[PDB]
Amino acid sequence: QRYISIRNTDTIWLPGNICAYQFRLDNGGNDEGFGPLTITLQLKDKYGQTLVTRKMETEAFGDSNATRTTDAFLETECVENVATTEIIKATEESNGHRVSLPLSVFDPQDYHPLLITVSG
Amino acid sequence: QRYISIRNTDTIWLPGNICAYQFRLDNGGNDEGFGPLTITLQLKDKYGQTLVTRKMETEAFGDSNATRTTDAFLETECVENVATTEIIKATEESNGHRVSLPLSVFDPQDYHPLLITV
Ligand SMILES: [Cl-]
Ligand code: NA
Repeated sequence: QRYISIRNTDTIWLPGNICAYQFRLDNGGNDEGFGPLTITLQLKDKYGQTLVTRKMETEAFGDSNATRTTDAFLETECVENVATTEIIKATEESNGHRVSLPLSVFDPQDYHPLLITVSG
Repeated sequence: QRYISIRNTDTIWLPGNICAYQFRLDNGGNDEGFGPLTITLQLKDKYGQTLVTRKMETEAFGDSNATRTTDAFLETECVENVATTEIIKATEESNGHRVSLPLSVFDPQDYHPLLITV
């Protein structure tokens, strides 16, 4: 139906040994938007073993052009060698109502990208 | 000055063992665009050692609201152990001249992201 590209854009080290993984969600400029989302992710090590399962909440976005993206944060104890995350469930707050969101909507970054630096 | 965010968005395996590294460039929504760019990249292993040095060319962009971003591809013999790339030079085709582009303009993705599956 609708489109959400999703990728991890940063990792923030917080007090209390918490790591906050920042995800940017983007509707690609299709300005058919989304209500508040609830996303459940399995955090996995490099071997593919499940570490923890956590939920992530997003604001409503995408019904306009300068609201095409929104940022969400996933919190867990930073003591985990997290390498990948798998979206296993998603919920949309629309109409003040609980509605299930099809996982096919997501366009995840399922590839290790080249890191880019700039010379001095 | 001007702004270009840049990140690697996919790797495409081609016949003849060629790899196409896809880059997304974004001028952040400014009304000042860029002529065709020629970008020189050091492809490096994970240890930071330079493997090969290659050039990447882009279309002109940032000059209309539907060209705020552009996608470029770097084709090379799909070279084993590339982990990172470093921008060491950039040249802009502007007004009949090849002009040097200050590297400070670039806002690179200098971060290893979590992989996401569904
Ligand atoms: Cl044209
Ligand atoms: Na440690």
